[PDB]
Amino acid sequence: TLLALHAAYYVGYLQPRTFLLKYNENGTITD
Amino acid sequence: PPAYTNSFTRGVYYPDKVFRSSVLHSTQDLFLPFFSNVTWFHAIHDNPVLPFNDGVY
Amino acid sequence: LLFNKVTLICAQKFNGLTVLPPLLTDE
Amino acid sequence: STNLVKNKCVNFNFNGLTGTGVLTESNKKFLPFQQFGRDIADTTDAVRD
Ligand SMILES: *[C@@H]1O[C@H](CO)[C@@H](O)[C@H](O)[C@H]1NC(C)=O
Ligand SMILES: *[C@@H]1O[C@H](CO)[C@@H](O)[C@H](O)[C@H]1NC(C)=O
Repeated sequence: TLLALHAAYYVGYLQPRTFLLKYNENGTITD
Repeated sequence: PPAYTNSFTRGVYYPDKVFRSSVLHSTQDLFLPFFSNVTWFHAIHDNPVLPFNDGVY
Repeated sequence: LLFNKVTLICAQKFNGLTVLPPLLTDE
Repeated sequence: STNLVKNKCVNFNFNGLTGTGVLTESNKKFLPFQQFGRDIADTTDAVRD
């Protein structure tokens, strides 16, 4: 990465979990 | 002092580009855990270099 | 009340799983 | 690309999306990034041209 040093941001982790999605009428995930 | 915080229920994306209506569909893929900890990055000046690994939210 | 309770109707008719209508209609 | 017909049982192939059936008009508002459609039984139901 590159930074302009003479700033707050967050970073998570992804891995192969599983979800139970909930689609809506307009194809929108509500949960 | 790593200021970990509760990731809440964020990080959910559309797994696929197909429209679905009123369906509770299951899927397993590279995902962000719920109610987990996300590592905040400070603002000083320490210039860490991070691997990508399987996936990064 | 029964009909409004119980609720799929045609989602399982698109693959050849034809549903013969009852000889006796609902009415 | 071939011509477009409706209300006629036709073999159709939309960018690899195969299937044979009759194509009608529907009002199911797709999202701009949403391309195809399914149902509870994972049956191709609504398709964007
Ligand atoms: C879908 O979008 C329309 C706007 O065209 C809106 O009126 C409708 O409420 C939306 N559907 C839902 C379930 O919110
Ligand atoms: C997550 O961060 C909190 C600080 O808000 C801490 O109390 C907890 O032990 C951390 N959990 C893990 C698994 O790192």
